[PDB]
Amino acid sequence: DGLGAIKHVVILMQENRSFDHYFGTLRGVRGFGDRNAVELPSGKPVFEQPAALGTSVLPFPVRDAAETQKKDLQYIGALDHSWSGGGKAWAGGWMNGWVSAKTAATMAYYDRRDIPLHYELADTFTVCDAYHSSIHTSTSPNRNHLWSGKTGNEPNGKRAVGNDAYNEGTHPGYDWGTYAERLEKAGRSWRTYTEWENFTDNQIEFFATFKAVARKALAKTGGHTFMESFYAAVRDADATERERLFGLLEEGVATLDKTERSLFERALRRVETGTLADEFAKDVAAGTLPEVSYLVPSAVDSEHPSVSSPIHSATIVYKVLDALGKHPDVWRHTAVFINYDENDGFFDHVPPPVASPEVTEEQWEGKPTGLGMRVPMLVVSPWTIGGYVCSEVFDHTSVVRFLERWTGVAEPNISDWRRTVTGDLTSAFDFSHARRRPEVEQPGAIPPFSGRWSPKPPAVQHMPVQEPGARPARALPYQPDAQATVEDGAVRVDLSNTGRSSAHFALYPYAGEFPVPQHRDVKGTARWTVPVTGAAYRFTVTGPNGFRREFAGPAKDGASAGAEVASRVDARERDLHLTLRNTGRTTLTFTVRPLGYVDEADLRDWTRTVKVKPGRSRTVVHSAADAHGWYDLDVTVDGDDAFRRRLMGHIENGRASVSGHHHH
Amino acid sequence: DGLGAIKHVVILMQENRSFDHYFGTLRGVRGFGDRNAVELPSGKPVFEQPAALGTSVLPFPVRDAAETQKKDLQYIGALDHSWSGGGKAWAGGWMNGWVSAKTAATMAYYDRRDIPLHYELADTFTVCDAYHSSIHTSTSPNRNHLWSGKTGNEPNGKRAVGNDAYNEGTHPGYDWGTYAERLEKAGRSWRTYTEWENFTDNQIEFFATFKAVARKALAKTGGHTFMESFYAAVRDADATERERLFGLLEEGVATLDKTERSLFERALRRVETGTLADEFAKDVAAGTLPEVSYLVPSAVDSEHPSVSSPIHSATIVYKVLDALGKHPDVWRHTAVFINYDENDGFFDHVPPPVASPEVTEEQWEGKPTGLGMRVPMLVVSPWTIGGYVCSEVFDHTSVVRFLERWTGVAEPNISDWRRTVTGDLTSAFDFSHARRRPEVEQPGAIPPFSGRWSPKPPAVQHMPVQEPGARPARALPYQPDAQATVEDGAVRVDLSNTGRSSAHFALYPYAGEFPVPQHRDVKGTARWTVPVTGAAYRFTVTGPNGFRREFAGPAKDGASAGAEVASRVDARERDLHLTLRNTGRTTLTFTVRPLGYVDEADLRDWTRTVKVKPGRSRTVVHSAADAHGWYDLDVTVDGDDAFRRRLMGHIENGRASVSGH
Ligand SMILES: [Ca+2]
Ligand SMILES: [Ca+2]
Repeated sequence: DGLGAIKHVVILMQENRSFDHYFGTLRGVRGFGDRNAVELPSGKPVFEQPAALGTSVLPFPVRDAAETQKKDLQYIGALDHSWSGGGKAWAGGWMNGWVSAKTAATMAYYDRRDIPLHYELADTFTVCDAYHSSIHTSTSPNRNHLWSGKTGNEPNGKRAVGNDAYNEGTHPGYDWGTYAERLEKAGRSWRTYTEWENFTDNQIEFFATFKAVARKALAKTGGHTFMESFYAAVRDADATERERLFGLLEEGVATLDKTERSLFERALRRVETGTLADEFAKDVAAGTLPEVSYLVPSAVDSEHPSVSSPIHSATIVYKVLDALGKHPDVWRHTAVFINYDENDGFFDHVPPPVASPEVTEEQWEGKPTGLGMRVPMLVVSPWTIGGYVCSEVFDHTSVVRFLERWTGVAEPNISDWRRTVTGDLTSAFDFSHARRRPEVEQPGAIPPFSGRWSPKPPAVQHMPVQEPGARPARALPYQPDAQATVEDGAVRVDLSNTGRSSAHFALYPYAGEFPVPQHRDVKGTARWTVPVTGAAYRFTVTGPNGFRREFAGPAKDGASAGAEVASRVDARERDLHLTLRNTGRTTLTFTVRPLGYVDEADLRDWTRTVKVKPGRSRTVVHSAADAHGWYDLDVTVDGDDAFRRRLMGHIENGRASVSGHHHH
Repeated sequence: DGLGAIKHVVILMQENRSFDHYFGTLRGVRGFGDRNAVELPSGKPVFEQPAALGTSVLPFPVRDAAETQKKDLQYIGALDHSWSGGGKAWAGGWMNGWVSAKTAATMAYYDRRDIPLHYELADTFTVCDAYHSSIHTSTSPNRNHLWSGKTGNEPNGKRAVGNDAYNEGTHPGYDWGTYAERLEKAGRSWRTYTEWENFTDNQIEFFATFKAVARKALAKTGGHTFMESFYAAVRDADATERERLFGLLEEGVATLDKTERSLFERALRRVETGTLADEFAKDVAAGTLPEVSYLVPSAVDSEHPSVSSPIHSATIVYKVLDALGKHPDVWRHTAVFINYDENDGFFDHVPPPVASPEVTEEQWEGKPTGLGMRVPMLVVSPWTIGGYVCSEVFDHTSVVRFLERWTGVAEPNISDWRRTVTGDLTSAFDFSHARRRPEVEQPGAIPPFSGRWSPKPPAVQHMPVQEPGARPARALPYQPDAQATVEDGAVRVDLSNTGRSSAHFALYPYAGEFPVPQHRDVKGTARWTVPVTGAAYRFTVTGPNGFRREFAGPAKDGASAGAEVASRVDARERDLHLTLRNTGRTTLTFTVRPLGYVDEADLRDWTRTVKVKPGRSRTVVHSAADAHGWYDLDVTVDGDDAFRRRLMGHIENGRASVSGH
């Protein structure tokens, strides 16, 4: 598994940016050109968000709005990022409440001219475009997953879905335990790198073991009971009062027992402001970088839109990666994960994989606590060079799962559902070939601050154009399929997935089959019974990595109900075997037409018309090998516009491939 | 001119090794024993590189570090090789930021016990010890120079001093010409020999013309737009997938017109992994070797320290030269240039000739873009046999200039400064006397890979010893001299060079005269004005091939104010005429003492003590003819501790000579 090449993992979680907000226009990721986008109940594509008075907001660039409103694109402000606001944007799974819940600024986005370091990093290393924040809400519950594998309950017994822990004087801290405490018990080295100001982002500080450590360490300081209280005083003190404060701290630190002292040194001692990267660089140069490093930048360095900016973040990212590259022998054995805690209130078009209501562990007030919106995740390391995309579903607990595989130290906090639906991040890596280490360009000057502002859409709206082209793609642990069978009052949808990992299916009803979209996780086989209440059915099933099955047609013994399409994927050949069946009394004529991945001067050789008589079946084999596994097929019956079957997907063979963007 | 005997030029450029890193111990080249080594501001020699807090790091052998750290000497890793890291190491021209910029591993070197084939080729053919990489940075800007004569600008208008072009799915490619496109239009034949994996070293692929041909030829491959994208899928594919992939490729290749098709075949079609020398040998055997061959090995064969090794490189170099030797008809009309793209971050002690700030075409962000660190260059041919050293200043564009002089196809991309300061590599050859193909030892077995590692300097440091002896040396197109006259508040330095090529002079200040070293290119005469603000001055001027002039003395009113030295070189006698004059009011006794090139038993007969009364002058004639034109003289005045004039160099006479050891 080649994980023995890793000696250091460095985790750098920035704040409050959604995937499309930054990378919707990036070549070769699931972005503004996504051909697996879901259609809203209004029939419009998810990108066309309902606004007030029957209007719509499309994604629009921050740069133009900044010019229009005469403001700086670096300093847009924050939007609602609350548990309730998220449920409103999410709208029961229909993903059409974004403008109402978040304002129209939710659709604003940056592109490569705006954030060139961000784009160059994705082009050089590996970017994850199915990486979700852990829960659709604010910072603290998301950071809980990264540090401990879950967000549990508040002391009042309610689910921890807000920032209540930030009242550090009155909150007693969370009691379900952190991963770093297990690393400590197992003898593995770790350290938090964090400055005097750290924007309540060092989540370990809110856990009960560490509150007890801080209180004892601070006992002599005149009343401070948690570190942020003490460091607020340090930040405001003159030189003389700082020396006094730090001398009183060190007297308290000397009273800690061996375990408390170690936890204090690794989680709670902050470095002077401005020196996070220099402190990290010093450990790199000394050969003392630990096995696991948490980098927790200050507010202004955090990328959070209320206190920071993209260029502030790019600046600290550069200094961290530069500090690493200054010592090649540490660089050759270090993986760096760069992600975001949540999406703020910024729109993203991918409906997240959610826990269905039967998964009570991951429901709160009738809403899923499981996988929020996509955020950018970049994996920077000697083993991820190449500009690859990795489309395996991950969340913040996937970082903990990486550490489980690497160190052997388990995190029992991760829920069974979450562990089933997310991966362990090992698929982003390729341990087999060395390359030269890329040089990363240093960011430009930080513009002078000229106030926060909120972008408003242009008067003339335009769909953004994603940078054209495909991207090399990592192999995925999925092999999904779905077939329909119309059966007396309902359609029986047979879901299958022969991959080594469970795959998430979502069903979107467009003929009143259900009131909201249905979600299911499948390893092996599973069955949806979709009740057809009228004369027709029309719904769409999505899955990972562009997988799509569309279903339309007539109901009981009513019209052309004889038509049956079955399918089987063959991984070794990357062939789709379509069994076309006639369950009726008339001699149907099927047509199979490519909708994509076939050069237009060529479709007729790949379009197939086949005649099937009553009680019989013909098999047509579609080869996707020329398209490296990608297929997009339309199956219809002549003289009938009710019946349709669309089949889109990528057949996996265990080897790297390309993304789906060479559709046209 | 003898260039008529050449029918084939073969260019094999390996990766990321500095000259001293490989040949600092080689007999008879400018290496670790270099008597013209520059002194650092600390007063230490350049080999003693400052580390932390008044400590330093001498060159140290990889082989010993490998015993200490229990690693394999073949598999040391790469160091920093960026434009800004190079600037820090070069340190404005003072050459004392190496350890800070690159880590102490920058001083690690190999010798004959470790890399015997490299040394044997130097002993057998011709080695160039003033061959520099074109620019002090990474691979791509240097390979730009070999393939195109320059590194121009990125699309954003910044100077292309980095590897931006390797982001091939986004970067649009470079817009100035390649030299190969000029050979093409001129009807000359050329071919690049490269495998499915070529480590982003086939520089022609990053020029817009070839990005366009690649995109067109890949149009039916289902998503690929640059060749490396397609071949990555080929390398991962089984035999059945491979046949489909090559079928998809050939469908697009069939759509190329006559000219695009020739470009594709000559620059873009890669051969199977492991068969580079085989496909080269096939062309040699069939009589179809082109006029110009670019050999671009795979990553594992490139010698690059992050993917390869010296023995991996020695293995492929030997196979290439063996293919040529197997066909004497082809060998006898073939010149092979073996060089390196850059020095990685490995130390080399020779400060490069750099463009001065006046030469704004070779400046970017206040740093010179012009001549990086020395790298090994070996010239293997019927006309370079005999173990010669050539010390004429060259860079990667000097290979292009050789092609100019041979094909008549000019490369206008080469800047005027580069044409002035570097030669055309004909000086490395002796076309009058072809000699028989010598045999060279085949490299041994490649050790199993045991991991990259970083050599650390030993606890007890030792300056390395260069192999003893001198080598035959090519005649050089320089004849430099420099002399000084003390004036009120300044020392005036008259530079001269009577050779047919411009000679590069550098001035190193050790008394505050300037904040950094100064650099001048001189054909004819030129003059420096060295400000003297204090009681004394001390500075050194270097020039090509061991040329040195040290000047030190009091500013005014000391025991030697009127001490003045002039010099005149005569090439026909290889004589140095020293004129010693007294422009003061006290009588002076000069001593002229050889510091080298005189038999220790004979030192006294060649030491001159001469009295020079005020307002008069006397002439000493130093005969360098028995030292093959080499001289190293110390001129002092009895009773003055400050005053010194050192004169060292080699008098050229148009004939092959010997090196300075
Ligand atoms: Ca946040
Ligand atoms: Ca290189």
